[PDB]
Amino acid sequence: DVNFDLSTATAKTYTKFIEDFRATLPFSHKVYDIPLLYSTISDSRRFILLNLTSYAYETISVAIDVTNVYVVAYRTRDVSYFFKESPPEAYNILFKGTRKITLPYTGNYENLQTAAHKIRENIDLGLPALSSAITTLFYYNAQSAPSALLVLIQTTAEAARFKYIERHVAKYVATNFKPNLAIISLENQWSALSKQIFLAQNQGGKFRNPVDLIKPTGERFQVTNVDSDVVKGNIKLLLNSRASTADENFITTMTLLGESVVN
Repeated sequence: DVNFDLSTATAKTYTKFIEDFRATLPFSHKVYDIPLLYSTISDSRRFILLNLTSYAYETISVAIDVTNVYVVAYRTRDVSYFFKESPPEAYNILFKGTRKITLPYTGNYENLQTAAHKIRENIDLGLPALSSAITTLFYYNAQSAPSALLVLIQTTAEAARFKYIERHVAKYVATNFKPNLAIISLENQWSALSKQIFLAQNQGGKFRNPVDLIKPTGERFQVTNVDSDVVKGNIKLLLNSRASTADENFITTMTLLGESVVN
């Protein structure tokens, strides 16, 4: 579990939150000396909660998946709501007693994109913007609600995914500024680059499949090796998305404590 107070949010504090955040969830292995999540972790530990405090000294709880680190749902006051097609398993571990409401929307950006009729490029961002997120959820506004939590995903879930996103979000501690196409392409590419990062181990620093993303400047560039700025101290925890071997459903599901056969 991790806690972040917006009322006392600060650039240095934002850094501590992301470092503690990557340390909060387990680690399947170490890639380039950095944390990472296997295909799936323990369900009891898969769901972690974040205690966030609005600049109004109000406190809410956010539940996210340890692997991709995306908010499945969140709890406000005594009511917690989640999307569909995946988050419902939340009924099992997340909220236990508080009210429960799942919006007809699925835990997908396209579903929220249609309801909000907006794009991340047109959504405001910045520490203070987070106040709008925590603040809006307390005043759950059908239209903003979707855009409110989305800001939280970009400021909390995405911030932990990359230190680069954390830097741009941490730079704003009072004003509000809309994101940039750099995070958009970078967000989708991160997944392809992250799995390739594990591959970078046997490529000496090259990717078998080159990666095309967008530099924070606002232009599109091609990255094919660790020499790129993204692989530098910009990548902390990575998504292993490793489970193809899980096809045999044995190296997994057959872990059978039998290992350590002795006794």
